[PDB]
Amino acid sequence: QQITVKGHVVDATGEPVIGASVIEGKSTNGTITDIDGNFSLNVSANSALTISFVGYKTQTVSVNGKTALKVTLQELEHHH
Amino acid sequence: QQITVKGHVVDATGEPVIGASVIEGKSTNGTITDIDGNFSLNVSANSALTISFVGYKTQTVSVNGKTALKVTLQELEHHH
Amino acid sequence: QQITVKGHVVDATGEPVIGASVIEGKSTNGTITDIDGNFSLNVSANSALTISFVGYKTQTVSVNGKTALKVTLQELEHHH
Ligand code: NI
Repeated sequence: QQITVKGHVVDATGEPVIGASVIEGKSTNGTITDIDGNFSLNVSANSALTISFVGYKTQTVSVNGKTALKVTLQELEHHH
Repeated sequence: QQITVKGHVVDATGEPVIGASVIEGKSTNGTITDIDGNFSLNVSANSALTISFVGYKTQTVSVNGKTALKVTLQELEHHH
Repeated sequence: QQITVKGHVVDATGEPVIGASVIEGKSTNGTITDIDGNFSLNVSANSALTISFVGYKTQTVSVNGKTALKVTLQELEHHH
């Protein structure tokens, strides 16, 4: 009923994003990336992940039945 | 030439948002929500209100000739 | 192969924005506005400038072969 997605989150230069939130859709099922930018989450194969971290644009990525995902976060384009 | 709109502003859990700005369109006619999430503003019946508060997505809501309005603010999806 | 664009950056009231970033597209070719809101940048005539400054919405403006440009920045509509 789920698959286990193992993912890697980087910035545009390919450096790991450490501590990014990775949540299944808008549910309470979520995790954080580790010291290497890696996460593991059990999700529906047809779901989408929301990835966020301070200083970056939040992104929604479709799982598309993939057990391995790479997410490249882009920096925010404003500050206060 | 106006109506008086009495409104209630909440977050997604239904708790009042206290101190939110409620402005007629982009004009200088504005107020703030009280301790109970309530506001009163005199506006054109055909106008729209802009509702904002720190930490939430600004929203525009059509008055649609209504003298009683509920606004549900959603949290921002980034931070810095 | 380039033109020199001389530009003036203001807020909605017409006051200079001092220290705004002015970058050719998403490249490393960039400058900042001076004490009078003015910048000079050498760019492709067919390019676009990205103008940003704390507290304002980032804007992209086409050069359109113009050697003189005015940019009016609008304030951000949220804060944290
Ligand atoms: Ni922000």
